[PDB]
This record gives sequence, C-alpha cells and structure tokens, in this order.
Amino acid sequence: LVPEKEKDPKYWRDQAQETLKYALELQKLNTNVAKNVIMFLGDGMGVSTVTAARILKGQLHHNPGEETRLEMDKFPFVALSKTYNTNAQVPDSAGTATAYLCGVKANEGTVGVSAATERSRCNTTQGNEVTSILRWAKDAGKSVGIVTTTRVNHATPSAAYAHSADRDWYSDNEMPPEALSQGCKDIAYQLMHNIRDIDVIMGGGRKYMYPKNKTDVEYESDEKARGTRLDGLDLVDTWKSFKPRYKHSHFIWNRTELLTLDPHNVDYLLGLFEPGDMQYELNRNNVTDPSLSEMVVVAIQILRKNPKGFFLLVEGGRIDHGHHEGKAKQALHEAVEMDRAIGQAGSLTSSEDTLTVVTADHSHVFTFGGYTPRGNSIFGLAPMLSDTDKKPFTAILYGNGPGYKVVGGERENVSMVDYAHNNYQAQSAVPLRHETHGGEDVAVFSKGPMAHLLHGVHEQNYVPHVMAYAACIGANLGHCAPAA
Amino acid sequence: LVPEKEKDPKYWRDQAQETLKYALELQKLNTNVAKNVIMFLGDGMGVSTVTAARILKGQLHHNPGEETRLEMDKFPFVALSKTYNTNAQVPDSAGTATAYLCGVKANEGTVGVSAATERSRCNTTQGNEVTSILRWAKDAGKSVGIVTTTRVNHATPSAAYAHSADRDWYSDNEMPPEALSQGCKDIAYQLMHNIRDIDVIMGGGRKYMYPKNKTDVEYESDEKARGTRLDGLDLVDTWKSFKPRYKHSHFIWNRTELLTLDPHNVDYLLGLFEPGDMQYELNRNNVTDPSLSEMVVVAIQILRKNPKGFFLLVEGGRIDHGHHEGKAKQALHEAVEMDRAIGQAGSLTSSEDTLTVVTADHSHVFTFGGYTPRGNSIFGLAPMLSDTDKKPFTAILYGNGPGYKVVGGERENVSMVDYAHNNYQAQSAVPLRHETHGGEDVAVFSKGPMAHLLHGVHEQNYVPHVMAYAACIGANLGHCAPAA
Amino acid sequence: LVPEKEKDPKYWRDQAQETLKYALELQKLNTNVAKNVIMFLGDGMGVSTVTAARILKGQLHHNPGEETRLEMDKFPFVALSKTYNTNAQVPDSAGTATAYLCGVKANEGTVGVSAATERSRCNTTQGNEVTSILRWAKDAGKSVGIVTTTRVNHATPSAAYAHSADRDWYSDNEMPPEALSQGCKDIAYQLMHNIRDIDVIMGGGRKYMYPKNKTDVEYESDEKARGTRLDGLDLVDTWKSFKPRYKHSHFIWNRTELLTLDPHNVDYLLGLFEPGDMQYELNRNNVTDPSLSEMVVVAIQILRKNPKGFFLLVEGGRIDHGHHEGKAKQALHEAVEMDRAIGQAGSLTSSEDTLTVVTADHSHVFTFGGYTPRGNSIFGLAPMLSDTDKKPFTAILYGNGPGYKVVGGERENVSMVDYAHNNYQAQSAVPLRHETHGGEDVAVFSKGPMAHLLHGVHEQNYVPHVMAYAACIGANLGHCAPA
Amino acid sequence: GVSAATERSRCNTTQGNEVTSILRWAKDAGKSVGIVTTTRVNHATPSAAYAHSADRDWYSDNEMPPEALSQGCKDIAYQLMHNIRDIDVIMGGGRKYMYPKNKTDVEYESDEKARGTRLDGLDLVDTWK
Ligand SMILES: *[C@@H]1O[C@H](CO)[C@@H](O[C@@H]2O[C@H](CO)[C@@H](O)[C@H](O)[C@H]2NC(C)=O)[C@H](O)[C@H]1NC(C)=O
Ligand SMILES: *[C@@H]1O[C@H](CO)[C@@H](O[C@@H]2O[C@H](CO)[C@@H](O)[C@H](O)[C@H]2NC(C)=O)[C@H](O)[C@H]1NC(C)=O
Ligand SMILES: *[C@@H]1O[C@H](CO)[C@@H](O[C@@H]2O[C@H](CO)[C@@H](O)[C@H](O)[C@H]2NC(C)=O)[C@H](O)[C@H]1NC(C)=O
Ligand SMILES: *[C@@H]1O[C@H](CO)[C@@H](O[C@@H]2O[C@H](CO)[C@@H](O)[C@H](O)[C@H]2NC(C)=O)[C@H](O)[C@H]1NC(C)=O
Ligand SMILES: *[C@@H]1O[C@H](CO)[C@@H](O[C@@H]2O[C@H](CO)[C@@H](O)[C@H](O)[C@H]2NC(C)=O)[C@H](O)[C@H]1NC(C)=O
Ligand SMILES: *[C@@H]1O[C@H](CO)[C@@H](O[C@@H]2O[C@H](CO)[C@@H](O)[C@H](O)[C@H]2NC(C)=O)[C@H](O)[C@H]1NC(C)=O
Ligand SMILES: *[C@@H]1O[C@H](CO)[C@@H](O)[C@H](O)[C@H]1NC(C)=O
Ligand SMILES: *[C@@H]1O[C@H](CO)[C@@H](O)[C@H](O)[C@H]1NC(C)=O
Ligand SMILES: *[C@@H]1O[C@H](CO)[C@@H](O)[C@H](O)[C@H]1NC(C)=O
Ligand SMILES: *[C@@H]1O[C@H](CO)[C@@H](O)[C@H](O)[C@H]1NC(C)=O
Ligand SMILES: *[C@@H]1O[C@H](CO)[C@@H](O)[C@H](O)[C@H]1NC(C)=O
Ligand SMILES: *[C@@H]1O[C@H](CO)[C@@H](O)[C@H](O)[C@H]1NC(C)=O
Ligand SMILES: *[C@@H]1O[C@H](CO)[C@@H](O)[C@H](O)[C@H]1NC(C)=O
Ligand SMILES: [Ca+2]
Ligand SMILES: [Ca+2]
Ligand SMILES: [Ca+2]
Ligand SMILES: [Mg+2]
Ligand SMILES: [Mg+2]
Ligand SMILES: [Mg+2]
Ligand SMILES: [Mg+2]
Ligand SMILES: [Zn+2]
Ligand SMILES: [Zn+2]
Ligand SMILES: [Zn+2]
Ligand SMILES: [Zn+2]
Ligand SMILES: [Zn+2]
Repeated sequence: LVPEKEKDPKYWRDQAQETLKYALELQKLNTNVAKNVIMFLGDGMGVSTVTAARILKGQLHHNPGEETRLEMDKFPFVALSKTYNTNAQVPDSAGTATAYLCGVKANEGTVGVSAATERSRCNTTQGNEVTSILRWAKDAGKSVGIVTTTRVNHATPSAAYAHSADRDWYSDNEMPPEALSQGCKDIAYQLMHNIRDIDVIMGGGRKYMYPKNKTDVEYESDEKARGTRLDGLDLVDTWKSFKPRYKHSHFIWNRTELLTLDPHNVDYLLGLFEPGDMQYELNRNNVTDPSLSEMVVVAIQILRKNPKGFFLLVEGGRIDHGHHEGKAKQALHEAVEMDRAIGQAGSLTSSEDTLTVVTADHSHVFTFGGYTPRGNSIFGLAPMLSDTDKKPFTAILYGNGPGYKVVGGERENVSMVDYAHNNYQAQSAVPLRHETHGGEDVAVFSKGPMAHLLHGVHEQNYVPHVMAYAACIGANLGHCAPAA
Repeated sequence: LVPEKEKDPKYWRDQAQETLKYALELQKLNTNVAKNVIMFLGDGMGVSTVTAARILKGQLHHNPGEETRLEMDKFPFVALSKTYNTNAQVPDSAGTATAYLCGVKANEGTVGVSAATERSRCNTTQGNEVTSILRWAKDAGKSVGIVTTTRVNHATPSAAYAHSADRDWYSDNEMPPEALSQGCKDIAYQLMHNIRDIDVIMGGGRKYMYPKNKTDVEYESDEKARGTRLDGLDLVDTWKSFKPRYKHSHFIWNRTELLTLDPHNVDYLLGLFEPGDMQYELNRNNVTDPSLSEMVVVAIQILRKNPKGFFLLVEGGRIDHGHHEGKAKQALHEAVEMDRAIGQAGSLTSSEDTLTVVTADHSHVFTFGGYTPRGNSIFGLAPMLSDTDKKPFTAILYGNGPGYKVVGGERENVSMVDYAHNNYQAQSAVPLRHETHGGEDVAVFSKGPMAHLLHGVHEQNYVPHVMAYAACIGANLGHCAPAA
Repeated sequence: LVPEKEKDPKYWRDQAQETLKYALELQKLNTNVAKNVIMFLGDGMGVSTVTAARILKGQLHHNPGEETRLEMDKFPFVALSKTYNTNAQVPDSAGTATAYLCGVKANEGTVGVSAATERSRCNTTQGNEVTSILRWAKDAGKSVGIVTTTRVNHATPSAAYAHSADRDWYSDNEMPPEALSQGCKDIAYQLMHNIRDIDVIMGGGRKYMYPKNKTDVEYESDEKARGTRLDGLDLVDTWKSFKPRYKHSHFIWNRTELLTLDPHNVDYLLGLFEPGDMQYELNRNNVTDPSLSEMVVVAIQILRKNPKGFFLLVEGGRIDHGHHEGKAKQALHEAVEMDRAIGQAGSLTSSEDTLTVVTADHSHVFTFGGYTPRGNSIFGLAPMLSDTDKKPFTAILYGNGPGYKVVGGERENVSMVDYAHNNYQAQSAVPLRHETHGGEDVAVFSKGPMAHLLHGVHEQNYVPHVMAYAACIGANLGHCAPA
Repeated sequence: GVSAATERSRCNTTQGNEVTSILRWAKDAGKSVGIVTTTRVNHATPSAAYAHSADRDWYSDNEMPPEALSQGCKDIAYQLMHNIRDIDVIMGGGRKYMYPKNKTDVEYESDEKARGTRLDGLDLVDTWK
C-alpha cells in the first residue's frame, strides 16, 4: 500500500526522535507507592498473538494495522517472562498462575500450592500451601476483585484464592471419592470459604454454585447447564450469608443488572453470567451477557471506594480457548477485547498510584508468516501459491491442533473455503483434538509506580514479587520502610 | 524431573527477592557516554527461537534446561521491536536492516534507501540513500567493523555500507543490463568504495571479489567457487590500495592466519573465509574456518585501539538460513553460537563505556510445545501421541516449509526416524520449498550506557537512534552538550 | 492525497456507528463528586483557532492533519460560551476572567470585582469584590494552584486571588500615585496577601516581587528585568512567611529546580521562571525554562497530596500574545503545547473524581481558508492566486493587526517571502500595532463528574457555577445533600 | 468483639459473629484513635476496641490451647497489631506479650516472669512499625 508520508526519511526520523525524547523523560522514575494494583492476564497471549492482535485492532479501523498501537503497547516498560512449570517444559493454565499470583513455581495442574505436591494425590496438600497476592492485598486493607471470561473456578482465577491438587476439581461432582473423603474441598467451595470478603467476583460458573440438577436461571431447557453440587449447597446463598447484613451485597446474572447497579452504593458483588465459560465476544449476546470491558469498568468503580487502595486481577481468559480450538479469529478478537478493557482501566485510574501489569501465563503455537504485503488482512492469504503443492495458504498457521485437514491424501485447497469465517481453523502440522501451549516466553507490559522493576529476562514468579513490593503488601515491606 | 531444591517455596521466594534486589539497583541509571557500541544481530532470531536456544545451551551442560540464562538473558533492559516493512507485513532481511542500522523503514528487498526507491528500479536510488550508524560512527572518528557469518554482502551487513535497489545485486554478474546501463554499482563494489576505510571486514563472499572464472584459493577444483566479476576488478586488491600508506593492512582467508595476526599491530583487516556463506557452526572445519566468537574477538582487539571508540556489527546470520531450511537443530545452534560471541564481547569491553544492543531483524514460523515434561530434549518428542491419527510428534513444529511429510495421505510416523539429527526438518503445516519469516515482534536486549532508553514496544527503526544518541554521533549530539 | 480508506463508504459508516455507540454509553451520566477540579484556559483560543491547531498537531506527525484528534477534541461535552464583557461587545483578558472564574461578568479592565467598579477608580473597589472558585475551593479545604505562561499577576491569573480596579497595576511601580493614596494593593502584593496559602503558583512575573533597581537572578546584565517594588518588599520572603509552622516552602526559578523537586516534600511551591512573560514555546530555553506540560505535571504531583482534592487553574496565556502580534505560527504552537499539557492532566488523574474543563476567555480575528487541498500546510498558500491582483495569498489571514503590508500602493507578493517562518505575520485588512480580540463565541470542553451540565449556549459567567456545584464548594452545594 | 452466638473458648464459633467497636467506626471515618489503659493493652477492656476473640484469656498464642491455634484463630496481641493497623496511640502494659518467647525485658532483665511469650517468634513492635 505504502502510505505516502512513509516514503520520507524525515517522517521516520522525526518519529524515532520523539520516541527518544519520551525515553529520556522516562528516566525520572515513579518511586511512589501503589495505592491500587491491577493485573491483566491474557490467558495464552504469546508474543505472536500480541502482534497479530495489534494488526487486527487497527484493521478494524480500515488501517493497515501493523502501524497501530495497542493499549498494552503504550506501557513504558516491557520484559520477558520464563513460564515453564517445575513439572513440565510447556506449562499449563494453573501452575503458571501459582507462579504469577503466589510468587512460587509449582507443578502443572495445581493452584495455590507449591512444588511439594503432586497432582491429584490429595493428602500432599497441607503444609504446602502458598497464599496469593490477592490474599496479601485483603489482609492489608485493600479491596480485591476478580474478573474473567472463564469459570470463576477455572485454572487462572483459582490461584488467587484456592489451594487444590487438581485444576479439574471444579465442584465435588467432578472430584473422585478419595479426595472428597480425604477432606479436600472443591474450588467452587474455596471461592466462598477461603476469603469471604472478596469485594468483586465476576465471570462464569453458575452451575457449580447450585444444588445438583437445579435448573439454570438463564436456560431451563438445558440439562448440561443444570447445577452440579452434590453438597446440595446454594453457594450463591452461602456467599450472601458470609457478608454482613448492614452492607449491600448484590448477586447479578445478566448484563442488564450490571449496567443498572449504582457503584457508589454496592459493597460486594457476585456476577455469574453463564453456567460455565462465558461467551466468545464474537458470540456474545448484546442483551443478556456483558462484555469484559463492561465488567471491568463496573468492577473498578466498586473497588475505587476503598481508601486503602485495591487489587484487581482481570483474566482475558478466553484467548487460550480460541487457540486451543484452532479458531484464531476468536483468539484474536478475544485479545483485542482485553485491550479495550486495558484502555478503560487507564481512564478510571492514574499512573501516579496505580501499578498495572498486562502479561500472559504462557503462549501458543500460533504463527503468521508468508511475506504478506502491508495491510493484508490477518485472516487473509499469503501472496502466492505454495512452492510445492501449488495451492494457496493462510498467513496464520498453527503448529498443531484441529486445523490439520488432508482431504483425501492431500491438504485442503482453502481457496473455496472461507478462511475469513469466525470459526475457521487454520491448518497445522500435527492433528490433535486441541492445539497445545507454547514454551516460548511471554511479554510483561508494566505501567505506573515501580513498573521499571519488571525488567530483562526474569522467571515468571518474579511478577507478583514486584507488585507486592510496590504496594507495601505481602512479605517484603521495604518500599514503605523508613530504613530504605 | 522436578528438581528437589525447587520444591521449597523458600527457594523461589529467595530467588525473586534476589532478582528484586538487582532490579532496585538498576534504578541507578547508567548515564555515561557510549565510547563503543556493539550490535549483535541474529538473522531471524524470534522470541520463540531465543527461548528454544536457551534450553539447548543448558542441555549441552546436562542441566534440565528451562532455568538457564543465555549470555543475552543477562542484559538488564528488554524491549519489543515492531518489525514490519513499509511494503510487506511479513518483512525480509534487507529492509529491516535498513531500519535497525539506518533508522529509516524501507521497502522489502532494498538496502540503504528510503521507501521512495522501488525495488530493482535503478533510477529510483539517487536522492533516496540514507546512511548508516556505521557511517555516522566513522564520521565521528571511530573504528568500524562488520563481522558476519553470511556473505559480507548479504542483505543484512550490506545495509551498513551500501545503498542498492535490490538485495540481490551481489556482484555485477547478478545485475540486469539496464541496471548497469543506469550506473548503480553492485554491492561487493560498494563494500570496497563507499566507505574506503572500514577497519574490520570479516565473513564470506570471497568469490564476489575476484573477476569471472577464477579458481578459488580454497576450493581450487570447485566450479561454483570461481569469481563472478565482469568488472575484471580484483576488489581484495582494490581494498588494499585505498588504505593509508604507513598503515599495516592484512587479508586472510583461512582460520590459521586469523590467530597468527598480532592485533596490536594490524590496522585494516579483511577476512573472507568462504566463496559464499560460511558453513553452519555444526559443519565447521576446525582447520580452515573460524567461529563467530573467534572472528568477533580478533575484531574487537583490532578496534579497541582507537581511543575514540568503535562501532562493531556482528551478525549471527545463519540462524535465518537454519529456519529457512527447516533444520531447527541448525538454527538453534547458530543462535547459541551467537550467544557465545555475546559473552566473548562482554569480557573484552566494559559496561561503563560499551552499549551492547542485541536484537533480530524478524522472526520465523518456528514454535515449540507438546506439553513436554521438564528437562525434555528440545529436539525430542512430545510425551503422548496424536489424538487424531495416534502417531507421535516433535515438540518443535513449523508453520510452513520443507518438513511437510505425507507418506500416503498419512503423515510420517516419526518413531521411524532420527528426529534428533542436525539436518532433521521438523514438520510443517504447508509444504513450501523454504520456510517463511514470521511477522511478529522481536526482542531487543541492551546493556551499557543509556541502555534503559530501549524500553518499550517501539518501531524497529528506533534502535540506531538510541545507539547514535548514547554515543554522541550522527544527528542528535544532545548526550554530550553541557546538559547533566 | 485522498487516503485509500476514505474512498470506502463502509469506513465512514463504521466510524460513525462507533462514534454513536460511544454516544449512547455516555447516557450513563457521571454524577460523582468532583473531588478535584482542573480548569484549562487557552487565552484567545477561539473556535477557528482550535481547528487550525488540530491540523498543526497532526501535521507535525506528517499527517494531512484535519482527521487528527486534539486532546480536548476527546472531551465528551462541548458548549458555546457568550464572551461579551458588561461594558464591551468584544471583550478583554481580565473582565472575562472575572466571569469564568468568579461567576460574575464585569467591566473590561477589572479583575475580581463586579460591574459596579469603573476602571482606574479605586474608590469603587471598596465593597464590590467577588470571590473566585480558587478561593471557594481553598475555603472548603482543597489545595489550590495557578500555573501560567504569562506573568502570575497578569490579567487572567489575577482573577483567582486579586480584586483590583485596573489590570495594569501589576506592581506598585505601575500604579498612579492617585490610586496608591486611595489605599489599593497591586496584583503582586495581592497574590501573597489575600489568599496566603495558595499551594502552587507557577509562571512569569518575577520582577514584581523584588525591590526596585534590584538586579535579577537569571538575566542580571539587563534592567528591564530588575526589581520594580517601590514598597521595598521582598514578596518571595513575604510569601515564605505566612506558611504554617512545620511546612516546606521552596521558591524555584529555573527548569532544573522544577524536576529536582520531590513532590512528597513540597507543601507550598512558588516558581517564577522569567522576569516578565515566559518565553513562547518555540523560543524557550530547553535548559533554564520549563514547558507548560512540565509545570502542569509537578503542579499536579504536589496537589494530589491533599485528601480533600484540589483545584488547578492552567492558562495557556501566550496564544493571545501570538495572535495579538499577528504571528500565527507562535499562536498555534502555544495552543498545541497546552494540548500536550491537557493530555498529561488526563493520565495523572481519573475522570471518575476529576472534572476538568477546557475553554478560552475570548477569540481573535484569526481566520483560515482559501479552498486549500487536503493536507495543505496550515502555514501554506491557497492553491490559486488572487483573481484580482494575480498574486498568491496565505491560507491563514487576519481581520486586523500588524500583518497588513502594502509595498507602494501594492499588496505584498508573498512567494518572495518566508511565510512559513516562526514570526511571519500573515496579511490583514486593517494595519494596527497589535491585532484585536474577536467578539464571537468560544467552545467549552468538559470531562468527568457533572461534565454534561456544561451543555448549550450559555453566558460565560455560568462556568465556575457548574464547577462549584460539582465539587460541592461555594455558594450552592446541594450535590452533596444526604438524600 | 463477638456477638452472643459465640461460645467461650470454642474458636470455630467466631466467624460471622464479629461485631466491630466504636474505635473501628471512628478510624473508618478518618479520626485518629488511641487506647490508653493501665492494664495490659491486650487485657479484657481495651481488647474489645480492636480484637474479636472467644476467650479473653488468650493474651498471646502462648496462652492459647492448641486446637484454638489449630482452628486458626490468632491471639489478642496479634490482633492488636493486625486488625486495625493504624491505631494512632496505644499505651499501657503488656510488653511481654509482644516479643518472642524468652527475650529478656528491656526494663527487668533479671525476671523469670517478664520474658517474652510469643511462640510465633514474632516481634510485634516491628510488626507494628
Ligand atoms: C435480568 O435479571 C433480572 C432479575 O432482576 C430480570 O428481571 C426480572 O424478570 C422477571 C421475569 O418477568 C420479573 O418477574 C422480575 O420482577 C424482574 N426483576 C427485576 C428486578 O426487574 C431481567 O428480565 C433479566 N434480563 C434478561 C435479559 O434476562
Ligand atoms: C484450487 O481451487 C481453485 C478454485 O476452487 C482452482 O482454480 C480454479 O479452477 C477453475 C477450473 O475451471 C477456474 O474456472 C477458476 O478460475 C480457477 N481459479 C479460481 C480462483 O477459482 C485451482 O486450480 C485449485 N488448485 C488445486 C491445486 O487444487
Ligand atoms: C593459510 O594461508 C596461508 C597463506 O595463504 C598458507 O600458507 C602458504 O603456503 C604456501 C606453500 O608453499 C606458501 O608458498 C605461501 O607463501 C604461504 N603463505 C604464507 C602467507 O605463509 C597456508 O597454507 C594456509 N593454511 C591453511 C590451513 O589453509
Ligand atoms: C509407528 O512406528 C512404530 C515403530 O516403527 C510402531 O511401533 C512399533 O511397531 C513394532 C511392529 O513390529 C512393534 O513390535 C513395537 O513394539 C512398536 N512399538 C515401538 C515403541 O517400537 C507404531 O505401531 C507405528 N504407529 C503407526 C500408527 O504407524
Ligand atoms: C538553577 O538554580 C539553582 C539554585 O537556584 C542554581 O544553583 C546554584 O549553583 C551555584 C553554582 O553555579 C551555587 O553557587 C548556588 O549556591 C546555587 N544556588 C542555590 C540557591 O543553592 C543553578 O545554577 C541554576 N541552574 C541554571 C541552569 O540556571
Ligand atoms: C510574484 O512574484 C513572482 C516571483 O516571486 C513572479 O514570478 C516570476 O516573474 C518573472 C518575471 O516577471 C519570471 O521570469 C519568473 O519565472 C516568475 N516566477 C518565479 C517563481 O519567479 C510573479 O510574476 C509575481 N506576480 C506579481 C503579480 O507580482
Ligand atoms: C497419602 O495416602 C497414601 C495412601 O495411598 C499413602 O501411601 C501416602 O504415604 C500418604 N501420604 C502422606 C504424606 O502421608
Ligand atoms: C449487536 O448490535 C449490532 C448493532 O449494530 C448488531 O448488528 C449485532 O447483530 C448485535 N449482536 C450480535 C451478536 O449479532
Ligand atoms: C525510470 O526509468 C524508466 C525506464 O525507462 C523510465 O521509463 C521512467 O520514466 C523513469 N522514471 C521517471 C520518474 O521518469
Ligand atoms: C573439531 O575438533 C574437535 C576436537 O578439536 C573434534 O573432536 C571434532 O570432532 C571436530 N569437529 C568437526 C565438525 O570437525
Ligand atoms: C472618588 O471618586 C470621585 C469620582 O467622581 C472623585 O471625584 C473623587 O476625587 C474620589 N475621591 C477622592 C478622595 O479623591
Ligand atoms: C532544544 O533541544 C533540541 C535537542 O533535540 C535542539 O535540537 C534544539 O535546537 C534546542 N533548542 C533550544 C532553543 O534550546
Ligand atoms: C465447631 O466444631 C465442632 C466439632 O469440634 C463442629 O461439629 C461444629 O460444626 C463447629 N462449628 C461450626 C459453626 O462449624
Ligand atoms: Ca448471561
Ligand atoms: Ca575457509
Ligand atoms: Ca528562566
Ligand atoms: Mg484459563
Ligand atoms: Mg542476513
Ligand atoms: Mg492572560
Ligand atoms: Mg479491664
Ligand atoms: Zn493458560
Ligand atoms: Zn490452556
Ligand atoms: Zn534475516
Ligand atoms: Zn485574553
Ligand atoms: Zn489579549
């Protein structure tokens, strides 16, 4: 396409020199204290997904896109995060979360607990618990919030509150007899009982909260949507019970109630907007379900009221799922939506006292190549046909996953399919049920007080140690001590 | 494997708080002036490549691998660089090196010219040349060196001294008639003539220097190692004839003469170690050819004589050819070999005066992931088998290229083959003759003075401006005016 | 030009539909309490002036410019403000200030008093004083700050603390002895003595604080910089004196001191960076003198301490000087600089508890136009030459001012002149020493709590009344009324 | 600090029956707060300003029966530093309940009976700063 302004060297020079001046002003560091702390987590947002979703974002504005700036791009400080679990080389959603929430690396498949546990053997839990930064914030006075698009007892959000030996123990319904009978209690149970004054909780998981076979508020006619608690416990009610009566506690289940609440009025909030995982944003109901930006806006309004500050984890957690499904147009629109939410937060707070980290737990085997010309749709085709099998190919290609498609001994001629569809699954090399995670590092975008402390190549479990220090919470208290 | 020390949460807590202590000390920025600037370019060294190579270095020491620190991993300041070309969303090795060496972004396939130059069109070069940091540093009075493992007129180093409308014009042999008509000389010519006192040149490409059909000094029988020049010019000899009279000038071609040189006592070196590209470090002749770290060290020793400092450019540029061949084992080893060069360079210069920026031009469609357990070999296999055709797969997989191996509509059973061999090509999604570049972002690593200025998610063309500012060369001399 | 995307109707429809989608969501009105209040005041930044300024900001980035968004362009709520003074159809710098700061229109020439007072007559200042929103806000226990690129006692910042029957009475040197004997105080004396705890005061006007003939600290070889107080008073030392017992006061005078500051250690700041008016942004000493954005940042960094909130007045006051001189490139660069400063104010505060308001006191007779093509430089020429005298002309043109040039009965052919130059005076219709104000309306831009209350075409006095209601300060404070 | 649902020395009946004191209400509204007594500062009377316990006897953990500690409740001295962490003025007695078991006293260095008591090993004076 070649924009006309970009053929002028003065353009590229002027631009780089402006960039330089800013980097010269960034030498005055922010050594304030983090009153508030916010962490964004694109589940599965590796470095390649960041780029592809920057392109996507701008392309939704009829710009070439590669020139575009994400909201996460504007963060002054970036670093790289080594993401392997003690258990495995190519890590998982949960043990990574124990790293970047609890400050301790752990075995795959285990939340809230250290490496001294094995997965699914349950007596190995006690004495091997590590508490998260969300627990550190609450014990410090702050308000704590969790916002996600996955089940609020899924792998990423659990390690903010739970301590399980298996990520799969959503309720007692999916536990084995042994773990139950050995005393262990489900993630959905631990959401309500480990920290009982979690100010904001928003996401999915309505069906893990209600007594078995109880109908759903949204879908009566759906059986798989029905309750699963073998406890017979109404955990929505167990929740309302654990909050004082002279404080306003609201439980909502749809968008309309969400955009109806008065934030200066409510004290505790539980929004459970689907039985399990929430909608893809391409798939959402503008009526019944809210967006992630909507959840995050209201969440910060409630949590802003605490004068001690607050801590808010936000999981753009459905990015992982679009990739696992091999449906990249889903993964990428999911990531753009978590960027819209990042934008919102920066508008509702101030760089001067709020430390914001955007990062990923791990990455996927999502690539895009093919020498595509400037501005070529990210879901478009590489510019000419294969050197080998003489058929065209997509710019996006996966390393493994369900896109593998050899229609009769040869690979699909994607010219008369719709690669531009929402549920198109780009080809991969190894067919599988699901696409796997990637071992490559992920970036760490930091803004606000003490953000520069996230530098270089670090281990993933360094991430919450930085934040805890900046907000004078947790184990190290030096950034507030007069001894510093 | 799950190492024992790593089961104690004290272990990780102690490590992060170690890392936290280091991070606080970096609050004392290094505001010195860059006496010397050394830039390590790894042709095609994507984020995923760096991580995979970090593991391999550690696995060559029989450590688990994932917990290793490459030499480049020890740089304090990491950033993400946006790689796209004005022309091409997925860029090439030429127009990116215009950007990270001249600070201007260009069209794919051109070097040292603005985007107002159209590829292969010679009459569009005049008036659109843009000079390089290597030029800016000669003009400030420094020693300038180029040390690559590709040809010394390959697209990457050629952007440092040349201004050419097609990466492909190696000699005048490879130039169309009307391009010679119109007047613009080949690259090999420009290497000798544009900047006629380059202090160190070293790498491949010897055949491009000698006139057509002239037996190579090393490969006397080989017919493709003969010179290519219709010029008739002996450019090794022209290189000698430009240099000042009472200064000692040397031209080497085998590894032995390199180490016999006494650096304290040579002023102008030219080492041409192969008729074309130097061979992969795995096929390196201990006898006839030096390694990157051997070329680098001898180079630095000749350059630190100049009291005004030196700019060195080092390209570990067979990383790109590695991935392009699908031979992940080649490219990873190149990457590690370039890391060894980074350590050598570090122990021959001081941080207090030497800004060392390490980055890449672009990435590749190289991924790894298979849920491989901790310590797994990087070239090894994924633990359990494909859900869709029950065959095994390698943890390393490509998005395209020559690893696509269907053996009858079924995809090759790799339990049958040596998936750990050097020239083994991991499988790909789309069969192409050559694996393609990836359009995602690449890391920048920086240590030494002003290194904290390479900080965010920035355009690729930003890099040489930081370097030129740090060093008080080129356009913005502001780091050296009276302004402390 | 004609960018490639703008040829496609989907582009313009997608664009509108997202502009509309945002417009809907803005229906959930922000009714919070303005903890902090920030007012940005572009002196002379009329409506024509901010269209040209938005071109300029984007043209700096090598864009065509017209599609660029300023920072204030991003505020949700726009209004038109009727600027007329009470004895002047085309208003002045000071009497408007009485309106948009004190909520009361007044006569041209007078700060901080009502329309009862006649100019240069002190014996009508007696008992005709109106207080400003700075006073009202301080009176409710907020920190308050003034940050300007004119003198800190110029016409516009003097409406926040002074009640002076003549905007010329900068110090007592400039006052007729007839008024000194009626017993009035110069604005500079009034700064330090009326509201004695203003937390930040930043700008020009240093020479009015030191005693007469006193050699100046920055430009000492020069006597138009020397002290002017006949009082013999040292109001920098007088300023340090009225501060509470255990509080840190500074007084800084150069840019190095401004960024050395630790805003966790400075309760009262005073910063006087030039003897008189500060240097145009395009002329400024990178080293001795701070930009407007630099001053706004550490001003907010200090005032963020106070837990009750703060009020801050920011005046980009040198746009008026730029137009008055006919030098559009200075006036437009001053406007862009204040925009930068408006962007900074957005990242250091949050729109949930901060109402910020961007406006101008009045406009100028600055126009621009001549069927220029798209992307044409704002300081460039119309495409065709005058069909009458066959000579080029500049897109930017003035109603009056020093721009008028006739070289021997002949209007100046301008291809022969550097009309892009930082001091070029684009041609006018009536020559004058200084170009004049405009009597047209000026926009208001408001973001944050109760910002939607600045809504239509209102009188100019109505502005601080909305700011005061929303921050629960001053005379009407039913927005906090436990109901 | 507990309602009438709690039962004395039955720890697991604390959660959900805490009631907060006027001292807490006052700090929550921004007032400075102080507690000056001549008894120990974790004695019955002042403790109701900050603590919520099921037995007044639980001055430090050294006095707590283990199943109380097992069920997680913290001793009153602990709660004095942790519950409201900005009590402006705390004056009175109870120095021994603030330091780890057997640290001699700053004032009576040769008293058996005056050594620290904390099995937490904690220095609650530093905890407090
Ligand atoms: C969102 O949830 C609210 C529940 O508060 C729904 O409103 C209720 O709808 C039922 C069905 O007619 C009424 O009997 C209730 O009186 C309503 N309550 C309130 C507070 O309005 C609402 O319909 C839901 N919206 C959607 C789209 O499902
Ligand atoms: C891949 O598919 C395309 C289209 O399905 C094939 O190309 C078309 O062949 C028909 C045959 O008459 C033409 O009418 C079309 O114009 C062709 N082009 C397109 C874009 O439709 C193509 O040959 C197929 N190639 C392989 C290797 O399968
Ligand atoms: C490395 O290069 C040197 C120089 O080209 C080689 O040495 C030459 O050997 C012949 C044999 O008679 C002599 O006549 C030349 O004069 C020698 N030159 C010099 C400079 O000594 C040497 O053989 C080469 N070694 C390898 C391993 O290739
Ligand atoms: C993939 O190849 C492997 C090895 O070539 C097959 O596995 C072996 O097959 C032989 C057949 O005689 C058995 O005796 C071995 O016990 C098998 N296992 C191993 C570990 O060697 C395997 O069946 C092939 N799978 C497919 C789907 O083709
Ligand atoms: C900015 O102001 C500071 C302080 O007003 C100046 O520092 C003075 O430096 C001289 C030496 O050059 C000392 O003798 C003085 O004692 C310092 N002043 C004070 C008040 O301590 C500084 O030189 C000024 N810088 C510029 C660029 O104008
Ligand atoms: C306005 O000035 C321009 C020059 O700045 C005049 O144009 C030149 O006129 C001479 C002869 O009169 C020609 O030789 C040149 O080629 C013209 N062009 C330039 C760029 O110099 C123009 O005629 C003047 N017009 C009026 C009405 O005064
Ligand atoms: C847990 O129970 C199992 C019974 O299968 C036993 O073998 C194991 O030793 C127990 N673990 C511990 C830590 O006691
Ligand atoms: C949401 O509203 C838009 C209005 O433009 C409509 O086109 C869209 O179909 C609605 N949502 C979905 C999921 O379709
Ligand atoms: C560049 O060369 C071509 C080759 O003949 C010529 O046709 C063309 O006109 C030249 N470019 C311009 C701008 O004239
Ligand atoms: C290089 O030399 C080492 C020992 O010096 C030898 O063991 C190795 O096999 C050689 N490698 C090649 C590729 O020639
Ligand atoms: C007060 O103002 C009047 C205006 O009519 C003037 O004549 C008179 O002299 C003033 N007062 C004094 C004491 O001069
Ligand atoms: C201000 O600094 C810049 C450095 O980039 C320089 O180019 C410019 O000329 C300087 N101008 C003044 C007036 O100091
Ligand atoms: C207290 O403990 C007893 C057994 O020690 C238990 O049965 C009872 O349920 C507990 N109380 C509560 C309120 O859970
Ligand atoms: Ca719903
Ligand atoms: Ca050789
Ligand atoms: Ca000055
Ligand atoms: Mg997840
Ligand atoms: Mg190369
Ligand atoms: Mg003014
Ligand atoms: Mg008592
Ligand atoms: Zn995940
Ligand atoms: Zn996952
Ligand atoms: Zn390359
Ligand atoms: Zn004015
Ligand atoms: Zn004016």
